[PDB]
Amino acid sequence: IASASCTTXICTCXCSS
Repeated sequence: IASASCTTXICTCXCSS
Protein backbone atom coordinates (compact mmCIF):
# COMPACT_ATOMS: atom_id res chain seq x y z
CA ILE A 1 0.00 0.00 0.00
CA ALA A 2 3.12 2.16 0.26
CA SER A 3 6.62 1.46 -1.12
CA ALA A 4 8.83 1.99 -4.06
CA SER A 5 9.10 -0.31 -7.13
CA CYS A 6 7.20 -3.22 -6.21
CA THR A 7 3.71 -3.82 -7.22
CA THR A 8 1.47 -4.49 -10.26
CA UNK A 9 -1.67 -2.55 -10.15
CA ILE A 10 -1.80 0.45 -7.79
CA CYS A 11 0.87 2.90 -8.24
CA THR A 12 4.37 2.57 -7.07
CA CYS A 13 6.95 0.37 -8.44
CA UNK A 14 10.44 1.34 -9.22
CA CYS A 15 12.02 4.49 -10.22
CA SER A 16 15.72 5.05 -10.12
CA SER A 17 19.09 3.51 -9.18
